[PDB]
Amino acid sequence: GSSGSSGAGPGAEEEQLDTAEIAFQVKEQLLKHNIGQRVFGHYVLGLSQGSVSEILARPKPWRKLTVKGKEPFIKMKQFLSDEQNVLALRTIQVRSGPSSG
Repeated sequence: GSSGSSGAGPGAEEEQLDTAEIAFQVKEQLLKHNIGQRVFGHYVLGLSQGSVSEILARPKPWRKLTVKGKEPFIKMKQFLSDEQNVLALRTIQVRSGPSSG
């Protein structure tokens, strides 16, 4: 691999997103700071634990998913557009319950 990229132009489209890559990269970033899928799916996604866990297990084709299928993946790929998103999630993994008073 290794090629390059040169083409500036930020934008606010919905586009096609590699769901298996988002799924992968999320698991990586959670592991990067040892975070759990529930807190990620509860905050970032707004789904149940069991819901995002399926999406992380079985990241069906972007073309297969509905808007209500793409909803999490949009939020996830946006999360992965900036590392501060995971850094802020580390706090929540403390504040998931009584990590002391």
